[PDB]
Order: sequence, then C-alpha cells, then structure tokens
Amino acid sequence: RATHWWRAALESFFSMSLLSSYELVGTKGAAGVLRGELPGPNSVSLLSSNWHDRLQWSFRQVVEEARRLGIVAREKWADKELLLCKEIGYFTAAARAAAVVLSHTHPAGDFDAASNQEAKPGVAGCFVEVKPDNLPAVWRVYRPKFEDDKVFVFDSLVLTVVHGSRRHGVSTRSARKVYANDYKGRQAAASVIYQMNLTADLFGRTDYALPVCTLVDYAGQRIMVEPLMPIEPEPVNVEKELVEILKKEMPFYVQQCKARGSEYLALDAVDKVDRKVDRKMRFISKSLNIFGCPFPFGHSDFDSKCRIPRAHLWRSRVDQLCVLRNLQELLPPAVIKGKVHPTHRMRERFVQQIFDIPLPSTAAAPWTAPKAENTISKFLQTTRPGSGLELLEVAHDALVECVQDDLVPTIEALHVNFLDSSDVSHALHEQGVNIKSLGLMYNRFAGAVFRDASLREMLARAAKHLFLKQMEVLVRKKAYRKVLWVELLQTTIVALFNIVLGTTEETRSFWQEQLLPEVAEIFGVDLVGTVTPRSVCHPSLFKAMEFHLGVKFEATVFQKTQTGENESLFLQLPFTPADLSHFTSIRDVALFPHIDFIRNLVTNNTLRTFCGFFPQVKTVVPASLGIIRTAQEQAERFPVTRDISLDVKIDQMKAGLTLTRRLPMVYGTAGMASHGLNGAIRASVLGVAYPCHPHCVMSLKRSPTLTTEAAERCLIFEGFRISLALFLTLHTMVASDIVKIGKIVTQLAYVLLQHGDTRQAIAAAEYIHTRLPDIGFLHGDAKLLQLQCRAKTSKLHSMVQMYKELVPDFLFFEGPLSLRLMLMELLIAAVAFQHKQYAAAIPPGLKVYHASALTVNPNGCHWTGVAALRLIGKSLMELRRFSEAIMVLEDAVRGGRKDPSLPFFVT
Amino acid sequence: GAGPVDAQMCVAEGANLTVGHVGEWNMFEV
Amino acid sequence: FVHARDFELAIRHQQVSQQSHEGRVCTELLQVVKTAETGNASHLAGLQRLSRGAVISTYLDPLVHSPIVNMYAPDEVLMNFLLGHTPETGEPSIAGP
Amino acid sequence: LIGGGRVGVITKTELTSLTPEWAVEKTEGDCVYRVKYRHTRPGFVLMHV
Amino acid sequence: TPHLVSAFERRTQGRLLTYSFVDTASLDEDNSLQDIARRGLKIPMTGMRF
Amino acid sequence: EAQRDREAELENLSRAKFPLVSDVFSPEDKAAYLGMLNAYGNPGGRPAQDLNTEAAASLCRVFGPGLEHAEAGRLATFTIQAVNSDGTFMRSGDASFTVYVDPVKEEDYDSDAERLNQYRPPASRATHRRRKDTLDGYVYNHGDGTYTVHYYCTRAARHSIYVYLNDQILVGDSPYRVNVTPGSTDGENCEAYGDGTTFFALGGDFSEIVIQAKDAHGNKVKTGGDKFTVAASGAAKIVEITDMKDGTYWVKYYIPPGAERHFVEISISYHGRPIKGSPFRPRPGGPL
Amino acid sequence: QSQSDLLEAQKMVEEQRLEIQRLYKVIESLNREKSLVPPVVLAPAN
Amino acid sequence: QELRVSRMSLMQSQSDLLEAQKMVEEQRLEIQRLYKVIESLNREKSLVPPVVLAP
Amino acid sequence: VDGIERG
Amino acid sequence: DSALRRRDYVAV
Amino acid sequence: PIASAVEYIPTSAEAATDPNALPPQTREIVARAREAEERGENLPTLM
Repeated sequence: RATHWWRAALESFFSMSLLSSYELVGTKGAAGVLRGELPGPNSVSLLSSNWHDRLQWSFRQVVEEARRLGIVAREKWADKELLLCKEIGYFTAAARAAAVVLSHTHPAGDFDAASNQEAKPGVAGCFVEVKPDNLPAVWRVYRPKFEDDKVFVFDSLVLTVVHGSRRHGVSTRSARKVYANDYKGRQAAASVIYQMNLTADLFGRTDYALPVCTLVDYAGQRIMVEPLMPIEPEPVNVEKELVEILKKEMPFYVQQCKARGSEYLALDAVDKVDRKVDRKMRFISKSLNIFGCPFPFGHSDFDSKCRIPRAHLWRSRVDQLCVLRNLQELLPPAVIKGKVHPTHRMRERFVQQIFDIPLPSTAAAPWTAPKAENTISKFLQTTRPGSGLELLEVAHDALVECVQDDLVPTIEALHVNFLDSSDVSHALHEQGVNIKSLGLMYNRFAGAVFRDASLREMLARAAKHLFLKQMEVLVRKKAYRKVLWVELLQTTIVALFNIVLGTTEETRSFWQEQLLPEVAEIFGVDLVGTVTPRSVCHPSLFKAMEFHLGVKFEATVFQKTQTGENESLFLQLPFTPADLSHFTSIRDVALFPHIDFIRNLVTNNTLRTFCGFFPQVKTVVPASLGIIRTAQEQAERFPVTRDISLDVKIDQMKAGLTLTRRLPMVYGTAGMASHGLNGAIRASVLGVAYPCHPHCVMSLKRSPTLTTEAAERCLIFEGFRISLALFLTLHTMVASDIVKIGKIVTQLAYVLLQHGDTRQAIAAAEYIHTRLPDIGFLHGDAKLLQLQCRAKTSKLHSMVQMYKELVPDFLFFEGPLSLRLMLMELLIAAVAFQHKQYAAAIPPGLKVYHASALTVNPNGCHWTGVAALRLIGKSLMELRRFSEAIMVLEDAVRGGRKDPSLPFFVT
Repeated sequence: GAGPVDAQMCVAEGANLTVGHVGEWNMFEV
Repeated sequence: FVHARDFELAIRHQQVSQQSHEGRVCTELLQVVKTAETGNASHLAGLQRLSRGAVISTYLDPLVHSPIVNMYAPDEVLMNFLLGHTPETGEPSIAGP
Repeated sequence: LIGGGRVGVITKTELTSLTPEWAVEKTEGDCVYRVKYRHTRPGFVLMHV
Repeated sequence: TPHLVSAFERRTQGRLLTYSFVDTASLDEDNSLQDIARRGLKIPMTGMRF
Repeated sequence: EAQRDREAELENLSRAKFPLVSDVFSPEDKAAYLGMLNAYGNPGGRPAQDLNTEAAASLCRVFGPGLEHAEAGRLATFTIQAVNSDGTFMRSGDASFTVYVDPVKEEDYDSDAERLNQYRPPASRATHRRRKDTLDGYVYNHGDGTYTVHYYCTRAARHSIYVYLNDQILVGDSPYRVNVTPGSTDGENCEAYGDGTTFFALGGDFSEIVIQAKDAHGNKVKTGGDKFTVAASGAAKIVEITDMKDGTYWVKYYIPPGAERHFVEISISYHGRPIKGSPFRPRPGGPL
Repeated sequence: QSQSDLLEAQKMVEEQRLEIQRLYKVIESLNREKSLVPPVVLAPAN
Repeated sequence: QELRVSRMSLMQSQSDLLEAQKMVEEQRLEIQRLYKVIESLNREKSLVPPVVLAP
Repeated sequence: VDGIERG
Repeated sequence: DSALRRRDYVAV
Repeated sequence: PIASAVEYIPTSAEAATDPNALPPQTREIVARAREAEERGENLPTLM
C-alpha cells in the first residue's frame, strides 16, 4: 500500500477507544495480562482502581526488558515502548473525558448553578468531591495548592480544578502558572527517572514511579488530572521516614542542619541509612543539573504565610513505589536584579543543555559548592558568584544573552520556523527560552515577517490574559448560579473577539488602554502608541487568538469575493455565538475527540451547549525514551546546513555579530527555504549542495577501489525517515496533541519531498488538508506541499491551479508582505527559468525583490534577494534587454558587498 | 491627607540620574 | 430597536461601489451563491434575504413599488429610508429596561 | 571633534541648542513620574528637575 | 545603502516620491558625505527645503 | 462464558487496531532501524580461614584540600584512608572514621550530650567530649579503604579537626588546624555605623556612613574590592565611596547650604538587596 | 576631566568585555570543529 | 554654589582613573591576543581538509 | 435560499 | 460618532 | 607584472600607547606581554 507506514499512525489517532478504569480493551500490553482482575463500576471503584496500576505496570515492562540485550530482545523493547505510550494515551482519553463533563455538570467546581438545577443526580453524581472531612486519606496525599481549588475523585483520577486563592492574594492567572511549572517539574522528573531505571550502572526503599499528570484546559479552568496512587495502606512520607532514621543515627548532625536552613538539608547524608537511596538521588541531581537534594523538600521560594504544599515523594505499600508530587520548585527560578520571580521558571533545555554549571533550587536554598567550577563553557560570566541569588543572576543573564545572540539570528536565517502561532510557542520552548521573554526578541528583530510574527504572538497571548481576568470576575461574583454557564462562556468569546478585531472606534479604544498595557506588563516592552490596530488587523491574529484561547470557529468565517479568476478571501465582522464551531464535520471532529460520547452523557440522562471550546491537552510523555532520543540525536549529527566553509564563520565575526547555536531539534525544522525546492536555489546561490548538505552519502566507507572500477537513496534520508516514522506513530498513539501531530506529518513530508519521493509526499499532504483541523497555518502548509511536489515531476497545469488558490490565501492570512508568498514567487520564477519561458519570470521574480528587502534582513540583502536579482538579470540577458540587465546585476553587486551573513561566493 | 504637593519633599530616584548615555533613552523616576 | 444595527449604520459614510447596475447585481449575487453553499441558518436572516432587495430590471412597473404598497409590510419602508436605498445584522443589543 | 568629553567647553553649540528631548508619562493614579531623556552630545550639564 | 532603502520604503508607504537636488556646500557640515552614507541626511528641527 | 481469546481476537481489528513496529515497518527496513538502535539508545546501559586485621591509628593518612582551607558555606572535604598496622592498605572498607570539628574560641562543652553517653555501651564508648560547636563531618565510605569527609563550621576561628577510629582513638596528627575565616560578601547583614545614620552636619561640612561588610553568617569580611551602590535620593550628594581594604567602606554625603529642610535619605545597597538600616533617614543636626 | 574620563572607563571596560565574550565563543567553536573536517582523497587515473 | 564633583578628593578620583585605565590596557592586550589566535587559525590553513593520496 | 429554509 | 464614544465614556 | 621584491610584502603594525606617558605599573604589564610573545605562552588565560 506504500502509504501504510504513516497512515496507520494517523488512523490510530482517530480511534483512541475511551476506557473506564475497569475496561481493558486490547491483547497487547496491560489489557492482555491485567484484564478482568480488578473490576467494578464507579460506585465500588474509587480507591486504587487501575490507571496508576496499568501505567506503572507498563513502566515496569519497559525497564525489565531493556536490561535484556539481543536483536530479538530489543525488537520487543520497541513494542513495549509504544505500548507504554498507548497506555499513557488511555489515561489522557479519560482525562479529557472526566474534565470536560466536569465543567458542564459542576461549573467552577460547585454544583449548584442554573445547569442541573432540578443526592446529586446524573453523571454529576459519580463525581465525589473531597474536603478534609469527607475522605481525609485523599486530602493528605492530594491537597490543593491553594484554598479555592476543589478536588474531585472519579474512577481513579484526581481532578484539581484551578481557581486561585482569594484571601492570600493569588489570582487565577498566577495559580495557573504555579500549576504549570508543577507539571513542568514532573515532566522534568519523568525523563530522568526513565533514564535512571534504563541504565544498568547504579524492597529498594525509593523506587521512583513514572510521574504522570495532564493539564487539560476547557474554557480557562486548568483541570489537573493525575492517577490515584493506592491509598488503603496510607502512604508513608519517605521524606519524614528518611530523616527520622537519620535523627536516630546522627541526631546532632540533623540538628546542625536544622539551624542552617532546615532539617531536610541533612538528607545529603542518606548513605548512612541506605547506599541505594543516596546514589539514586545523585543521578537525578546530575541529570537535571541541580545542587544537593534534587527535589526542593526543606526550602521553598514562595513566602511561608501562603501555605503551599512543598515537594513530597509519598510511597505506598500495595505496589511499594514512591511517586513524585508538588514539584513546582524543581526548576531553578529566574531572578532579574535581585527580586525573585517564583512564578517564572527556566526551561529544561537551558538548565541541562545550555548552562552546564549546576543551578540552585529556589533562592533561600544555601549555595554549597567549594570553588570546583573554575572555568567551563560560559565560564560563569566572571564576577565570582557567592550565594544562590548571584548564581541565578548569572543564569538569567546567560538566558538573556542566549535569547539575544543565539535565538534571534537563527530564526532570522530561516532555519526553524517562527511563522504561525504554534511553532512560535514551540521554537521558544525547545531552544531553552521561556515564552515570556518574547518582548526582548521584538526589539532585536529586524525583518518584517519576524517582527510581525512576534507582535501577533504577544497580542494573541494578551487577549487570552484579558479573557482569564474576565473569568476571574465571573467567578468572583456568583453569576454562574444566576445565569446559564454555557452561554455565559460563549458570550464572553464573541464579546472579546469583536472588541479586539473590528472596524469601529471601540476596538481602537480597547487596544489603547487595555490590550497594549497587558503586553507591556508581561512581555516587558512599552508598545503603547505604536501598535495601532491597522498594522496587524489581518486574520492571522484571529488564527493565533483561536489556538491560544482554546475556542474553534467554523469555516463560514472565511468567505471570498472573487471578481474573475481569484478568490479574495475575507472574514465577516459580526461575531455571533452561531459562528462558533459545532463539532460535526470531518475536519473538526479531530479537535474534540469523542464528541459523540461526551454528547450522550451530559445531555438527556442528566445543540447549543457544546459549541466553541476544545480542551488544550499538555501530557507528560517522557523525553528520554528510545524512540524520542534516537530521532533527536540523529537530527543533531546530521543538520540541514553547516555552511560552505569555516573561513566564512570567521568573516561573520569580522565586522559583525556572534555565532549561533541551534541545539538538537526533531520536528519544526520545516517550511520552505531549508530543504524544499527553494533549498536548491539557496544551495546554488550560497555555493553548497542541497540534498544532505556536505555530500550525497550512499555507502559507509571511502573506497578508492570502488571509484576506480566505476570510472537506494541517502543513508541520512532513510535513517531520518525511519526514525521520524516511528516518532509519528508514538505521538499518535499518545493522541491528545492535535496541532503538533500535524507538525510531525508536515515535517515528515518535507523530508520525503527532499529526496525525491513525490508520491508519498503527495499522499501525506492530502491527509493534512482534508481531515486535520484549521487551527494553525496547517492547511496553508499542506497545500504548500502540493505546489512543491508537482514542481519536481513537471505538472505545470496543477502548478497554476495550486498557485491561484494560495495567492489570495497568503495575501489574506499573512498580509501583503509575506515570507511564504516571497518564497512561492521565487519558486514560480525558478520553474519558469527551468522550462525556458524566459519572459513571465521577470514579473514573479520582481515581486521577490520588492519583498525580500523588507521581510527579511532590512540591514541589507538576503539569499532570496540575490537569487531574485540573479533570475531577473539572467532573464533580461537572454531576452536581449541588455541595458536593463546591467542595472539588475549591478544592483545585486552594490547591495551584497558590505553585508554579512552572505558568504564570499555570493559577492 | 493628600493636600498640596511640596517641592522640597519631592524625591528623585533612579540609576541614570548622574550618568548619561548619548543616543540611548535614559530613564529615572520622580 | 429591532433594526438597531441599521440605525447606527446611517451615521457612517459607506463606500460607493465602482460598477454598473449589471456589475452590482453580478457581485453580491455571486456572493450569495457560495454563502448559501456553505450552509447554516445564521446567514439566512443576515445576508441570504437582505441582499435579495436587488432587482435586475431597471424598469419597474408602478403598480408595484407604488406609494401605497408601503402598507402591506413596513420592513422595506424602514429599509428604503435608513440609507439602504435598495442596496451584517449579527450585532445583538442587550434587551434590558 | 573637541577634546576630552566636551567638559568645560562652551561653544555656540552648548549655547543655542542644548536641547535633550525629554517627556513624562504619568499614569492615572500612581505617585510615580516616569521621566525619559536623550541627548545628541557628550558633555557636562546641570539638570533642573 | 539597503538599510536606508528599507527604512525609506517603510516610511513612504502610500506617499509620493519626488526627485530633488540639494547643494552639498550649502548643506550644514554635520551632513558631510561620510555621515550621509551612515544616517541618511538627517533633518534639523527647523526643517530643510527641497 | 467460554470465549476469552475468541472474543479478544475479534476486537483487535476495530477500536483496538494497534499499529506495532512490525506492522509499520517492512522487514528489510526494520533491521535497519533496530540496527540503528544499537548506537542511539541507552548509551550508559570451605578451605579455611586466615586472619583479620584493623587499621592502627598513627599510620592512617588524612590528605585533603579541606584540611587546610574552607569555602564560604560550602564543602570542606578531606580523604582519610585506613592503613594496616604494618603499612599496607586495607582495600576492603570496614572501618568507621568519625570526624568531629571543634572551632577554637564551667564554660560550654556539652551538658545534654554527656548524659546521653554516660554509658555509651562500653565496647564502643565515646571519647571526644562534645564542645559548644562540634559539627559532625560526614563519613562517606567508598568501599575500598578511602573515606571522604564533609564538614561545616562558620566562625572566624582557628578550627581543630578531630579524627577518631571507631570513635575511640585519635588518628594521625590530629587535631589539624584550619584557618576558617569570613567568606563571600552578601547584602542584609552589612551594618552601618557613624553619625550619618543619625544627625548630619549643617552648612555642608560632611557626614559619614562607614559600613562594615559581612558574609552570609555573622562574620565580618575584611577583604576590600567589592562595590556598594549608594543611592543619593533627595537633597543628598554622595561625595566619596572609597575602599578601605579592611572591610570598612567610607561614604560621604553633604547637604547644600540652604537646603537643609528638604527630604534627605541614603540607600546603601549591595547587588539588588539593601543592607541593615537602609533607606537611612538622617535628621538635621543643629537646631532649626 | 578625571571624572568624565572615569565614567568613560567603565563603559570601555564593559564594551571590551563584550568583545571578549564574542571572541571566546568563536575560538571555542573553531577549535572543536577543527577535528571533524572530512579529509579529501585523491586517486590516480591510470 | 559648590558642585559635588568639584569638592571631591583629587587622590581617589585620579587613582580610580589609573586603575581603570590599567584595566583598559588589560582588555586591549587580551583583544590583541585572541585576535592573534583568530588570524592564526584562518591563515595557517588548519581549517582546510588535508589530502590523502590513495592508489 | 429556499433549500436552507427547509434544510 | 467617535465623539459620542468619548462623551458616553464620561457618562454612565 | 610587478616582480616580488621584498619592499612590497605587506607589513602590519598595531595601536600601542607611548611608553613614556604610561604609568610604570601599566608599563610593566604591557612590556611583560611583549616579552611573553618571544616566550610563546600567549595562549588564552582561561584555556
């Protein structure tokens, strides 16, 4: 069938069978062994009730077998890794199932309301809320971080709704961030724990389960869904237990550490009780690159009067494993001048892959490292730090320098993306910079498309934060008991979208006093008085606001006003609740999975009640698995471009800027201009080779014998294809992704298109723009495959059909100055040059030249500008317009002369 | 008790009160 | 208050279409073809009927559009007066007292 | 192209123009005035807040 | 320079462009030819004719 | 009810299709992927009796950089290796080597600690009498005869490191003298003394807020070279900030003649964080 | 004049430190990459 | 009136000038020397592939 | 427009 | 009518 | 054209402060580095 190796993954994404705790469908993993052993409906289930049992059993299977070696034994290690992620995807299917119906039946936690107004009946009844009088065992191990938070136990899933804290001063916005980096701590731990069990090297006291949690977001509630650990034998705090034995072995050493900062600082001496525990914690501290105790037990960064539960590692008796809880302080914080920001956290990629110097835990954690770190990469940036605050100041200045000189020029020289809402929020996150540092990138960006992409991203975020401030008010007053909650949720969407983008006065006044000040107090750039709405009024802002708010609209938003062989798309600007999306068509069913199942349980036995929101799901798949790391480290040792030579690296330092570091990166090395058909024009201009930049590798050793006797595709091609293929299958069986699933397929099809293979890139493209939703520019990229695929295998007529569709698509969704438009026009001019039309290559190639000076590098030229002016000069040469050819080529000489980022071959 | 605004008790605070930078915006608070 | 959108429409300057009578009836009636093909009843009261006040005959017999046919229905009385003038209704108004 | 730092030197340029562009951005209820200023020349001047 | 061409194009988007001459000797000394290649003929606060 | 496998086999074709690695990958291409995994995955992974001998005491070595120096609030590590009474080394690692650290200042040892070990059952009785500041260095055992110590002891004093074998007998040339001193300068604990905290001088004579640098825990830093950002908000002008290079800094302020009734404050501060008593508010010295 | 040259001096030290920071990045990368260059192999025709 | 800058000590203002100009000569000599390694690697032809003559 | 009306 | 914006902002 | 005579070889100089206007401490340091280039240990002070 050929297409099967990618089609079977995406079909499995479309069928992720919704399972209760007792249901075990399958014959492969946990469903083939644990089936029919721990049964029972929701009434009898509550405690234990699989989930944690199923997930930790699969985690026990992957660690047992990777210990075994052999080619047949490691084939079966490959299956259990996908079976583990399929089991995690079973948890996420019930995570979206429980939380979505939680918002409908119990709006904002408390039942009451104008919905289900009539023992609580319906599916609402199966939800059992826990106060510290109802189930005190649940309240101990799972205590809400703030006081307004409610905790619901359903099946075996703890659902902590986020509502802030009134008394203490914690807004619902800030509470969502402290729950966010609590998740980021558990994702940080999940990779390290998997690796620690994976390697051989280092009734075992601490056993370190896989930390699993999902942050599902349906209409700004931030439901945190976690598995229930077994609580019938109430779990022993391993923190208390370890230091109680230590207090009975070295009583005085514990007390001396207590006067230092806390009794948990003595836990660096846990070898006295157990050799196994101390060396296991040494591995966690080394991998996450943190001083001392890897998890922040004794010390915190939030003030003590705000009662926030510190790190706990509760171990039970039924399965004898300790699970990590409340890791909101695991990552090192960012400090700006001495004022500590405990809501903001540095990323995983910066801590463990950029700043190799270890970083402290909170701030008040005392700094303890005896001058052994004299000089390494980044060499502490001098100034000799003396305490934990100064080292975090060194770390934050390193992150400012990394976002300044290592992320801006990489994006500026194409490379990543930074084009359409998501993958702008991914390019920041995976390069190692938090998304809140985007204001610094706006000031340093020179090109117009990157400046408008960052401006659109900040404004789309800011309208989301006004949306969260408004629902802070709507929960502040008790209005969800007066009015019906579903249409109050919907009427906030239509009121917000009309007030931010419109053609009236009240949208210009709303920008001047509320939206632009919101950008200033978060991203830290004063944009009041410059970002008047007639600069980014294009519906690209509507698309970025669509994704970041979790609300979907219908395709009836985008009509068209054709006037003869065009489309001329527009959007109407009355927004109504009717224009909100009803999940019925094949294109938007794969954005709220199980629409037909969530329909039947909150209606009748309990159309304008589901419309709009979809859950944004942020699962915790460990980034240390075999499939994850294989595709990643192949993508770093085989980069797209390492430039023609090394003397041009020295030239870019001469009268220029610093050097760019790009990190390993699996998906998102996509678009044109890197390895599309414009990568061939880029390679001819820059002086390099387009497929697999330094060579065309077909063997494994340089063989003179073979070349003397000589006087099915690239090994990089087959390797990165076959690694990204199983990378796609893993994430689809995870499900719960939507947008980044499409980002895997469009990256995969760009690589298939690179090394010939036109038919597979055609089929992978047509799946994207018929079945996947419209939440990014994923449908813009999907047709963007087709124009490149036809271009390779002639097909000039399907080129013209495909071109007249995406010209009005790109003038409308990106404005009249677009990166996708300018690269598309250069490809049309290149095809016109190949087939020797000669004329009708000047009109498209001129639009490349009038755009490339402004859209990228206004400080002078680009490879797109040089390729444009060379195409115009060649065409006017062979059409005997010799005088005009003198201007075009000499203008390329003058502009490209005194400009870096272009090698000597260009000038 | 706002009342009048006395000039003598008005304070000037900042990092660029005594240092300057030619061609770049210099900020201080009053 | 029912046609509250068109009342605040008459405070605007509007845009004059640079086309003939045939050019006029070509472009909104090409518009309504595929706005009908996209479906939904939300467009039905908005543009699917309101754009149908555009006849493709310059001649109109006076026994219709008479000064006494503005008796059977007062909706087009308000539409021909409130800057519709023979040639979007989605903004609701909160009906409080 | 005068000597060190334009300090103690008053030509016509220090007499007629001497205008650093300044502005104030007082908010709608705080007690804090945000004052910004930039100047084209180095030198040694007196600011009268 | 393409720095000044891009800055000129962004400012005069929708305006009209006239060709004009200016005498360099009558130009002020700060708009010397070396500085014109850097900044782009800076305008004094009293304006400049064309 | 006798279905089990004959209903499990019909359900893994609809709702449970499960693309496995063998299903997605052709057999020739699967050997290529699994062969690639070899390099890309998990890179880290009754004759008789003879005798038994113990470490002696005097022959055990105590080499280590921490037994000669310490670092502010940080590790001070030295390696003790157990040595057999004739000279060969015990590469087995069965010898407890407790380390008690005594900062050199009835008049304060233990009280509560001696009643704990009045017996200390006599086979392994405690011999060191616990001081007012003994800080137990940890006894990490490497399993090959080497033992690393980790101790912590703040004060500006000539500390004496004590090493005991089986908590009975002194080891080596113990006590060893370490010159533990004040360390890295932070904010907070730095204190300002002089007349500048209080009444200043009328007529612009001068005033003086001599500050003493302090480390993280109590001690007085006496190594000059740091910088203190001293703000002069109000009608005060910081004349000098001079390093005395013995820990004290020497900062002026003067009030102009005619502006003594104004608002004057001084905001001496380290990097971000202020010191004790900032935002210092001096009052007019002379009458009126 | 001594004070104007003094505040001149910390800015010149800061600008020279930034140019040192650029130079340490280029030197580190050039030294690391100057072992992985693929050596060219040439063979006779006959 | 008397300016705050004109009533300071000549000793410390000048001494901070000579120590800071000493640091200027420190950083300049470091800049000379790291550029000596830069012109070394560019011009000594070590950033070029070596050649092997196989038969 | 009639087909939507009876749709 | 954008002055009716501003006057109504003064009013309720 | 142009024979390769010895006076056409490019010659490089460098900015250096006059060593009579410098203070003796900076004179000692600048001269120490200029003797260290005959000794050959002008490899970077960090690595």
